[PDB]
Amino acid sequence: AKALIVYGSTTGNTEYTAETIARELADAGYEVDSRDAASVEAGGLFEGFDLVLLGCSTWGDDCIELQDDFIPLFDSLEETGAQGRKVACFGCGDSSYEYFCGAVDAIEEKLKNLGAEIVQDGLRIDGDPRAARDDIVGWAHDVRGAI
Ligand SMILES: Cc1cc2nc3c(=O)[nH]c(=O)nc-3n(C[C@H](O)[C@H](O)[C@H](O)COP(=O)(O)O)c2cc1C
Repeated sequence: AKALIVYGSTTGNTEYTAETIARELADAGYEVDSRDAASVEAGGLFEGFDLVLLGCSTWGDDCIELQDDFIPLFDSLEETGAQGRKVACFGCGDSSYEYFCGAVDAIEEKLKNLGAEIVQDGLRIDGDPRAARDDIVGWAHDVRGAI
């Protein structure tokens, strides 16, 4: 089984979360392809993958905005091949702001409208992800056993 993980991370929290996810999947037998949103092209990006995990941090504060590297991919999500694709989302945020991990809802909602199958509720991490390594591994385990 092939799984693709694309993450948008500026201070490295969502990136750390992605690597933690990759390990879990990799150990469970998956062939994981983890890429930084900054280095990918939307066009047919999900082609050939059995599972796609999208991670992205939230910004803007006074409004909901996605991590800059992920925006291009988001704006072109209709060209990724999400139709019937088994996907799940995650991201890091800070409850101190008004819209906690809003980036995760935005991606989930658009993936849903594009015909993707969200196999698990998004992983929403508050603060340092390392302090939540247990929730991350479990979430990865959960999505993995629900495809
Ligand atoms: C200007 C600014 C705005 C932010 N807005 C939000 C927000 O709306 N919602 C949220 O959950 N976190 C918000 N955060 C917190 C970040 O999402 C948090 O620092 C996160 O760990 C960043 O992840 P990064 O390393 O993965 O990409 C904001 C941080 C800054 C500096």
